[PDB]
This record gives sequence, C-alpha cells and structure tokens, in this order.
Amino acid sequence: IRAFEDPYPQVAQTLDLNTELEEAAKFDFDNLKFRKAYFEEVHGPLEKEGVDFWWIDWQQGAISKSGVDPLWLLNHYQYQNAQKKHKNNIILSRYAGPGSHRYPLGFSGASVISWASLDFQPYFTSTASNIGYTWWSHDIGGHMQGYKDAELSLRWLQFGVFSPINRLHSSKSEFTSKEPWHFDAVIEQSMIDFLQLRHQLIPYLYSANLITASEGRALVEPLYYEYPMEEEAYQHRNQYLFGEQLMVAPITEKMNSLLQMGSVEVWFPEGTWYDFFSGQPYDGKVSLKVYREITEMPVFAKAG
Amino acid sequence: SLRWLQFGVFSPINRLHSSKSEFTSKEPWHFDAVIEQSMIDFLQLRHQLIPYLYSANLITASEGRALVEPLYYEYPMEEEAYQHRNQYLFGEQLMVAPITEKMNSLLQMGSVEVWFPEGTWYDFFSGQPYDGKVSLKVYREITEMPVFAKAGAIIPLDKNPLKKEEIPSEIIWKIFPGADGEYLLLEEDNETKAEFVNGIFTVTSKKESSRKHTIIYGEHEIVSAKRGEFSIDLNGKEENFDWNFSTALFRRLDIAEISYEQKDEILQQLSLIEEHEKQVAFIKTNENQELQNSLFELLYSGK
Amino acid sequence: NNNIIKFDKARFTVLTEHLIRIEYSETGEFEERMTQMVQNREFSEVNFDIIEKEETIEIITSTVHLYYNGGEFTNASLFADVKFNFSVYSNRWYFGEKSDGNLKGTTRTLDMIDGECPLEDGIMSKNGFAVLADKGKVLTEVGDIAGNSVSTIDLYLFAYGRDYRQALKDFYQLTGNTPKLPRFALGNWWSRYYDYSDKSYLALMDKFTDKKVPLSVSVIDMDWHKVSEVPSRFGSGWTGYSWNKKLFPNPENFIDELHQRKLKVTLNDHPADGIRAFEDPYPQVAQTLDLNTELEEAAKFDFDNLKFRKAYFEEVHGPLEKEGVDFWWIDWQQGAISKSGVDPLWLLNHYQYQNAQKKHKNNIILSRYAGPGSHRYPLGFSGASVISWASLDFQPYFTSTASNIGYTWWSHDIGGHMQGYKDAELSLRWLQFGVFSPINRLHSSKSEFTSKEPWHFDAVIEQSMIDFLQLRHQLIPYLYSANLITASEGRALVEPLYYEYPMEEEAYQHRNQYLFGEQLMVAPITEKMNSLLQMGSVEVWFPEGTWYDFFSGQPYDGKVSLKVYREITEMPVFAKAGAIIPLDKNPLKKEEIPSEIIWKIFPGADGEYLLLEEDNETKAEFVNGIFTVTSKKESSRKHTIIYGEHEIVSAKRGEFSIDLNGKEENFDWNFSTALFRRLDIAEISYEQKDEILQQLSLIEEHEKQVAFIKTNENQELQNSLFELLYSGK
Ligand SMILES: OC[C@H]1O[C@H](O[C@@H]2[C@@H](O)[C@@H](O[C@@H]3[C@@H](O)[C@@H](O[C@@H]4[C@@H](O)[C@@H](O)O[C@H](CO)[C@H]4O)O[C@H](CO)[C@H]3O)O[C@H](CO)[C@H]2O)[C@H](O)[C@@H](O)[C@@H]1O
Repeated sequence: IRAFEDPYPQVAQTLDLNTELEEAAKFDFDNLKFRKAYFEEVHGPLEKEGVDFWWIDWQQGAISKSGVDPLWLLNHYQYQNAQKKHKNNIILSRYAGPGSHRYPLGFSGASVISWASLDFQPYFTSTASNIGYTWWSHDIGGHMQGYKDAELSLRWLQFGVFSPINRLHSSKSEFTSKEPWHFDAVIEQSMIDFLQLRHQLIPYLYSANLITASEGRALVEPLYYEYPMEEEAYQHRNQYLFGEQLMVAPITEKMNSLLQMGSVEVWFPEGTWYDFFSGQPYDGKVSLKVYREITEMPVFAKAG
Repeated sequence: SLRWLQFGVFSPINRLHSSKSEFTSKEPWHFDAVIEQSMIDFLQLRHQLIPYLYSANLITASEGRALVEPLYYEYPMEEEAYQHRNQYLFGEQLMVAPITEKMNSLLQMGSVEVWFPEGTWYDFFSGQPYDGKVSLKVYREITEMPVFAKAGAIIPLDKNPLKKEEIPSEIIWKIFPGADGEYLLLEEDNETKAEFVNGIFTVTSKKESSRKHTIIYGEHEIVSAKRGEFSIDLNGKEENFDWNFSTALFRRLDIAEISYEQKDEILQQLSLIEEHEKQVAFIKTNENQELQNSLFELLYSGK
Repeated sequence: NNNIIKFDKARFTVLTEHLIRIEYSETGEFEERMTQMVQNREFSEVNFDIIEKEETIEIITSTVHLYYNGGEFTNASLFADVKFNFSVYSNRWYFGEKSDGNLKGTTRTLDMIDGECPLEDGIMSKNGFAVLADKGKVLTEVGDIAGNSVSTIDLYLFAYGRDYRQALKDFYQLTGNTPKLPRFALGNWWSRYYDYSDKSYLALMDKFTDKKVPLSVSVIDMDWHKVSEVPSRFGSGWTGYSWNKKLFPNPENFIDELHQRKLKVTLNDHPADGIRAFEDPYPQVAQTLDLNTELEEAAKFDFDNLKFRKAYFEEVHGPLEKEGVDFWWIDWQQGAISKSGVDPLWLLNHYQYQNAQKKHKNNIILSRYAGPGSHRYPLGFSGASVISWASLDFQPYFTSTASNIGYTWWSHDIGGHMQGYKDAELSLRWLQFGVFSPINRLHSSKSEFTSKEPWHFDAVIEQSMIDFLQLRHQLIPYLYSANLITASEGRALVEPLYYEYPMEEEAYQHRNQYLFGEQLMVAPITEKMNSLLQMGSVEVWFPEGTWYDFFSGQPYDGKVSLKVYREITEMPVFAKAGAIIPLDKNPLKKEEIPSEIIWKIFPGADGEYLLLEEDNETKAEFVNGIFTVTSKKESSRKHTIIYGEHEIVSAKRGEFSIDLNGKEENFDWNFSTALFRRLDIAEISYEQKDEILQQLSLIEEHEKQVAFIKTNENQELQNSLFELLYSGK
C-alpha cells in the first residue's frame, strides 16, 4: 500500500508509517499488523462496496523472512478471512504446496494459447487429484500469446465445461476475447450450447462437490483410480472420470481437414457404454479411435 | 461451392445443377450455417440483378453488345487488360474479379490480383475505394466477392427480389458518388432513364407507371418508394461511404490464424504511425508475405 | 561522512543518488582500501532520506528505496524497489537473486567460439537497476595485492534507470577512467601466426607500402622464438623468450628496420611455462631467483611473486625491449589458478600495463578481458574466434554490448582466427566491420590458407580491402579525438543504439547496429549475399531525422525500420543532416599528425565537431549555413572542405569562415541510376529487369510505383526496390 492509494492514510496511521517521506506499507504477510490492515483497511472498504471474494494473483516469488512462501500465507489467511462475510466462501489463487487444497479454488494462470497447452490440460487436471488438489480453474481458451484458431477456443471450452471450474479469461490483447459472438455463427452457437450445458450440470457438480468435502473423492479422477490393474488406464493421459456417472475423452488436436472431424483414442472399460449426447453405443473392453465434428465432444455413460 | 455460386450470380445464367451422387446437392442448407446464409444472400442478389440483366439482354439482342466482356473490349491498348484472364465487365456499370482459389488459412481470406483501370473505383458491396490505374492483390472472406463500380455508376436493383411479379413494383437506384453517370433500364413495355449530372439525379420513363423508386446515394437511402418521374439534388447529401481503414484492419487481424503478438503489434504500429509512407514501410518488414499484401490493399484504399 | 550509514553489521555509502555501496562486516571493520575493481570512492555529497527504526532501515534517493531488516544479508533481509515503472513487477532487487532486464556486458575471450557465446551481466538494465559485486582482493596504495577485504560482502547497487551514459561515467569514477591510447594503436595492425624471417617480414611490410595499404603496428607471433628447437624434456615451445636465430639473426637490426618504416613492434608472449633452463635469459633469472641450475630448475610462472615479476619485466622482457620491442601481446590461455586466488590474467594485465608506461608514454598491452575494472589496461584481445559468418554476425553486438561494463577497446582478429571455412566475401565483410570497430588488427591461424593479405583474394576483393584499409587511416583523427573523450569524459567510441535512444523499442531490436563516435551510425552486413540480388542486406532502424549514407549520400527519412541492400564492396554507414566528419587527406603519408584535414559536411542542419589532438583542439561549426574552423594553437595545417558532393575549399591555412548557403546542398545520388545498377547486377530474368525499369520509369505517382513493386514474385527484390523508392520519396 503505497502513498498514492485511497486506503494509505488509514494504513499509515495503523502501521505508524512516515507519511511526509511517503513510507510504503510493503507487503509482509509474516506480519500480524500488516495482515490485519490488509484485511480490515484495504480489502474491508472494497468488501463494504460489495466485493464477494478475492482473486489473489501472486507472481512475485517465494521469498519471506519466515521462510514461508508468501503465496501459502496469502491463500491460508485470505481463505480464513473470506469466511467472515460469506458461508463457504472461496479465493482464486495459485497452488501453494501439499495441503493447500484447504484453500480453493486453484488458479493455474497465464497459459500460452495453443493446441499444445490444451493437449496438456486434461492430464494436468486429473493428475492433480494425486496430491488432493481437485479444484483447478484454468483460463478457458488459454491466457496469452500463442495463436488464433476458433476451433482451439471451442475445443478448450468443451474441456472447461467438463473441468472442475469453467472460468473464461484472456490477455490484454484486443484480439483474445472469449465472448462466443467473437467467432462465426457455427462456433458461436456451439459455444453457447456448451455454456448452457455447464449450468445444466450444476446439480451434478454441486453433489460431487459435497462428496469431495465429506468423503474425500475427487470430481475428476484419472482412469487408474477406478481401473488400477488395467494397463490401458495408464495409457490415456487426457481421459478421466467426471463424477461417478460420466467418462470424458476431450479432443485436444486440430481436426483432420479431409474428415472435417477431430479424434481421440478412447479406452472403453468392460461394459456397454453410450455417447452421452448421441447414444452411439460401444462394447468394452476395447481401445478405439473416435471421431467428432468440432461442435461435438466424446463423453460417455455406462448402461444404468 | 460458395465461390462457384458467387461467379454464377455474375455470369450469363445462374443454373444450380449436379451429378447423380447422394453427396453433390447444391441446396444451400446442405452446408453449415455460414455457407448456407452466404449462398442464400447471393441467390437473392441474382434476383435483385434481374432488371440489370434483362436490360443488358435487350442490348445484346438490339446492339450486339455482350453482357460479359473481356477487359480488352473496353481497354484494348492496356497490356494489363490481357493479363487478368478471370476479370471482366458485367454490363456497363460493374467490373467483376471472382476469387477462384482456396483461401489462405493464415488470413482466413481468398485473393485475386485486380487490374483497376484509370479512375476512382468502389467495391460494389462495401464502398472500399481504389485509385486506378493500378494492379493490386485484393483479399475477401469466403462470404464476400470482388465486384467494383466507378464513381458515377448507377445500378438498378429489384427492392423485392422474393416477390412474384412479372416486373418490379419497386426499383432501388444505387448511385456511386464522385462523377456524372447515366443508366437506361430497358423493360418489356418501358424505358426508364436515370441521369446523374452536376449532383442532380433525374428519373424519367417513356410510359407512366405506379412503380415506386428508392434512391441510395453512396451509404444512405435518400428517397423511399417515390412514384412517377422526378428530380432531386444530392449535392447537399453525404458522398462518402462508411468503409474505413481502422475497422477493416481490425477485422482482417481478428480473423487471421496468426500469433496474437503479431496482431497486437500491427494494430498498435499502424494506429500510431501517422505518415502513409511509414505505415507502408512498417508492413514491408512483416515476415508473412501474403499478410503484407493484405495490409497493403487496406493502406492503398486508405491513401 | 553524512553519506555513510551503519546499521547492525552493515555499512551503506550513498555515492550518487543512483549508486549505493553495501557492505557486511562480521568484525565491525569496513574496507577503505582500493580493490582490483574499485580505484576511487570519493564522490560529491548528495541528498537522500533515511527511515531508521529499532530493527529496520530504509535509504531513499530520487531513484531507489534500499531496505535492510538486519541480520545476515539474505534475499529477505536486503532488497530494493526502484522509483521507475519500466516493468510491471521486475522493479525489485533481492540480495543474491537475478532479475530480468540486464543488457549484458562482456566475457574473457572468443577463443574457440563459433558464433554466439554467453556474456556476463553489465551495469545496464532496461528495468533501471544492476548490482555489481566486488569479490576482488584489496590493493596497497602503490597497487600490489594486499589480501582479503574486511568487507566480506561489498556490492554496488546501480539505480540509474535508462540513463546509461551517466551510469557508465560514474562506473569510470568508481573503477578509474580508461587511460588515453597512443595514436599508433588506431591504425591498421598486421599479424599472422606464420614463421616469417626478418627478410620475408620486411618484404611483406614493403609490399603493403607498394600496394598503398597503410600500417601502424607490426605484430610478430610466437615463431619469433624457439619452437621446434626446444628439447621435449622441457615440454613444448609454446612459451619462449629466445629469438629463433635462423629467422632473426640480428633482432635489433630487424626492429630498427620496422622503426624506420614508422611501425610499432609487439611480440607474442605465452607466459605460462615461465623461464626454463634452455632460454637465453635463464642464467640471469636463475641467479636472481636462486634456482638450482645443475637440476635445471625452471623459474615457473608466478605473478603473485614480487621477485618473479621483477625478473620477468627486467631480465626477460627488458633485453627484448632494449632490442626495440615497443609493447607486449600477453596471450594467456592457461586458466584462472593462483595461490592468492587472483586470476593470473588480471595480474598480467595490471602489472604489465603499469610496466609498459616506464619506456613509452600512454603505452598499451594486448590481452584478454580480466573482469570489471580491467578497462584500465587496454587493449582488449578477444582471441581465437572460429572463421565463420556466425562469428562475424555475433561480433558487432559483442563489441557495443561491452561498453555496458566499460570495456571499450576490444581488438578482434579481423576475418576470424582459426578453423571455419573460406569465403572471400566473409573476409571482406569482416574487414568492413573491423574498420568501424575500436581496433583494426588483421590476424590469422597457423594455416597456409588463412592470410588476411588483400592480394590473397581476387582483384575485386583485393581493391575493396585496400580501399577499407586506407579508410581506417582516414578515420584516425576521428578515432583519436573519440579516444581522448573516452579517457576524459567516460564516453565509449562504440555505443549501443539505446545509449542515445533509451525509450525507443527499436533501439533494443538492432543488435549489430551502433553509434561510432558522435557523428556516424553503423549497420554492418554480417550475412552472405543473396545471389539473385548480388547484394547483402541488414534491417536498419533510422531514428527521427534526415540520414545520409556516409559513402553515397543516399537519403533516408527517419523514424523507420528499413531493409537496406549493399554490394559486397559497400557498407551501411550513415550520418545525420548537419554531421561534420574530419578525415586525413593523406592517409598513406607518414607524419605524426595530419598536415591536411578534409571537413566532410552533411547538409540540411546545423552541426559541430571538436577535433581533439595531442597538442591542439580544432572546432568546426556549421550554423545557419556558415562553416567556421578555429583552433586553440595556430599551425600550418591545410583544411579541405567538402560540402555534400563538392570540394568548396582546397588546402586553406589558418582559422577561417566561409558561407555555404549559396553552394549546392544536394548529393548526386539518384533513384534512376541506383535502380539501373541494382537491376543490372541481379541474377534474375532479363524480361523482369526490362519490365521493372520500364514500369518504374513510366509510373509517375510514388504510391503506384510502390504498388507495382508489391506485385513482384521475388520477395527480397521487392524489399531492395522498396529501399530505393523510400529514399526517392
Ligand atoms: O491482472 C492482469 C493479468 O496478470 C497476470 O498475467 C499477466 C499477463 O496477462 C501478461 O500481462 C502483460 C503485462 O505484464 C504488461 O506487460 C508489458 C509488455 O506487454 C511489454 O509492453 O513490455 C513491458 C515492459 O517490459 C511489459 O511490462 O502488459 C501486457 C499487454 O501488452 C500484458 O500481456 O504477462 C504477464 C507476465 O507474464 C502476466 O503476469 C495474470 O496471470 C492474469 O490472469 C491477469 O489477467
């Protein structure tokens, strides 16, 4: 809190700063008095204007006098402070090491906009369950730099809708808005359809959320949680269970222009499986390349 | 399919036809929503053009003038009139340069090298201007076709192309500002002369009728559904089309499948650099050769 | 001092508003002695503010907040915020951590480097701060190593923002200014790793004269001493202090012959194997150092040892200096190990530079870079570069970046040292760069195939090399004046663009472009020519203003980035409207100072040039079209004036003024002639040449000439034609 800020006069009084030399209240989350002034005199007035929860966007390193990562101090203390004004409140912040699942939500940050970034992200998301960090929020469509491709934006939103959190976000570019109507009529209508589907899924998500909190079961599981002895459950990095009723195989590669379809190799466990959207059937157990138009996503449900 | 229909609409006859395949129907709704809407738009345009076509038809029959002329009919001594095989005059008021090559996926635009004869030319659809005489590569999205009219051009259009009626009950007179012009609409049982002289637009007909005339001067509808012969002064009215460099630049950068850092730098530098020659020097450094030519077309139109 | 603050076990010295010394001492004693790096901590008093509490201290200057929370220095206890917004969150220094933004400095050597190598940090940063750690030993008052500092941590925080020139000036105040070079250092040097005789070396020097190539320096490489004649029980012949008597039967007579030709003479010294029992000076050195001669005990290299240094200067170098050797080429490649912990290369450069001043005023060495402060011991010797386009393409960037740690007299082997590949065009481009570099020393490997003699190459390459070598001597007045400005004002001859244009992003995007003194901007071509154009190219950033090609007068309107094309015989060098460049009219004439100066004036603006010389200052002024020359001291010098194209005044003595308002401002350079020449040399179809010449001649409107070239199927030909159209706009 530097001397130009609206809350500086109050913070300066509380922390006994030299205002004629414009002494800054430097960030120091090791300091009880700094934390109190931060929550009460900096965040407090903004909460009084109606701010519901804090997006903690920390990128300035792991240095403190205590040896505790400032990101851990922010997530721990801010999550606790958020509970004062709202029940079951959240933050939005980067991962701060094992145990930091106690402070949801995860914020993965400034991904490069690319097919490569999208192709990593389902694997990234399901693997995080292996250290209990089950509420990653990715920038849907990628954050910054990289390249324009409306199909990449659409595939990324398909994944986002079947991810822990569906937060559209972008860079300071004039050219990277995630608004569906940024794109052509086909892409726009598909994005609107998927965004409506996310809200259709809120009952299923909210129920799975209470199961994470009460039973320690991740919403997103790697295949090998359910199928630990099947070698194919370790060979489909981007395939996952989404709650207990759905199995997702996102397409994360640009379509083959000769087919006008993208594809992913799906492992179908033993049993009868249906495409969630079309009812197309599949007899497990089999590994099978599946093809979808850019407007369609491979999501499967078992008989029953 | 879409590029072929664009050409067909500006050809002598627009007959959709196909093979015995289950897969080759020319129905617009065979294709995705973007292609379908563009095909419907072009098919409606063909019927808007029937007055112009029918008048040119009576000129073929009575005066021995082709509807479709090679450039060298009008420009026999210009070497460039022999070097643009697919470019043609379409009646006396329109010059067509169809795009007949698959789009550059980095630009999301197709292109054709256009020869602009001496004079001021406008895109028929957008009003984008071009100073002749010049040979210039022009870029269009798959939904847009390069068709041009000179300053002073007058093109009649059917206002009600869907309406079943033997002759149009309403004509739009579409006027390109910047010069005098004239158009004679020959019909089954009438002749209607539109004159544009020293900024005065006059419509007269051999025989009276209940036809309602609409006047579009550049951008703006001036007169709506006016009956009978009349004159109106357009010297006071706005000559300029809306088309502008900045809007067109933003649109070309936004659809391009290129790096966002390149989009950001081009938009910022072309906005900041004031001197036209230095805007051209900036685009000349671009690693993307075809992107240079697309940006050059916008700068040339904005000169 | 009021500019000194102690807190806990730390000491802070506010040297300038932008320069703070930071010390830690476990013993409560802080270091006042000079170090290898630091020669002076006397700075004028400055204002600053302190917030001192029980447990913390903050020092506040115009540009930095320095914080210390007490205890040992850690990234958490010692840190600083700059009062700048060059970055969004790279404005904080943490003790012992790296931040983004450093514009780099230099490195020891280009030995064995093919193209790029990593550089050390300098004191310049785009984000406005840099820390320079002083890890050196302390010196005595007379400049010998005294051992470990009592300041066990000793740092300099530079917080100059993008005032790079002031940062460098204050660096020179802290570390000592560069000494003045002698005028002879700025001429052409001849060098070759080749076993010349006295006879064949003098024949080559006389061939340079016959060929109209001026030289200032004769280098004699290691085959001057015994090599194959060294018995293998002694090790190699790499180190030597004994003339090969077959090649040099009368060394003093041979050096006398070079001195009669007005050449300065240096010998290669490989010091690392010291003075072994076969050497001519060994009996004297053995007596002085009490060596066991019956066991042939070597005087091993030990520059930590005062007695060894004295025997080295007095009994090894001394006899060779008495035969006429003018200065030493210290060629050290055998590592950084000594008992003291001081790099032997630093001990050699420091002590040899000091010793060279005994026999000649403003004398030099030639040696590799020995860390910050070693600019006190010019000249820099970059060493055994690989002969490649990649090496040449690195070297302008390397040279200008070195100014960021104050090391402004790099001498590169012109044309590359060793290995690599033959390409006469690479040799010619490398010489073009060399002529516009700090030092122009031709040198090469032990190959029969790597001589840098111009007449090694075909008639076209030979004539171009001779022309550039003559140009180097024409430039000696300009170089020597810039040399005195380095010594007195702390301004580098070669500056990165960002010294002059710190807020222009394009000044950071043209790595090989530089300012060369204050009147010239150089963009060397460092890529093989496009054979379709028969021309090489470089993207040039032209700052705001009207610029002229120094050679042709081709004009360019800044500000613009523009690809420029030159034949292999031509180099992109530019001067602004109003530029005044002095040239020696008689570069082949042996004379201590020029008897005639050409004043080359670029029209279109006012200008000024101060020619500093050994015993004079001459001011050329160009104000409202009046050109005036005055000097502190009268002389018989004859002045020639070239205003743009035309010689106005020929060989005029004394001070004078002349009005040039009536005279032709315009250069001859014209679009049509240049267009015809580029089309004529191009290896393209004749039908394309015919069409371009006809269409560009016929089409009148500039915008339509540009539209015509935009349709060309040859992308690089478009850019070449665009450069001509841009200059002709
Ligand atoms: O709250 C904003 C944003 O912050 C995080 O992500 C950042 C990301 O969006 C991006 O931002 C940069 C800015 O840092 C700023 O950078 C300039 C740079 O463009 C250039 O002009 O040079 C200067 C000087 O060196 C930089 O300082 O503005 C540009 C736009 O031109 C933005 O792209 O990059 C930084 C660094 O990687 C990110 O920290 C956060 O993760 C994100 O969610 C949030 O929206």
